[PDB]
Amino acid sequence: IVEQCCTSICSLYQLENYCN
Amino acid sequence: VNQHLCGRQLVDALYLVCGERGFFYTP
Repeated sequence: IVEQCCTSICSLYQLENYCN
Repeated sequence: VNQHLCGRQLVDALYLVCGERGFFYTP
């Protein structure tokens, strides 16, 4: 997360791919 | 520095995007 959503700007689907 | 604020924003966003499902946070 801190490598793909911290450098770039993650969308809502990319953040949902981190949902437990 | 940047990573702490970015992770705070990240956690606050995951809470919303996941809802009652929950999320995992691994820096």
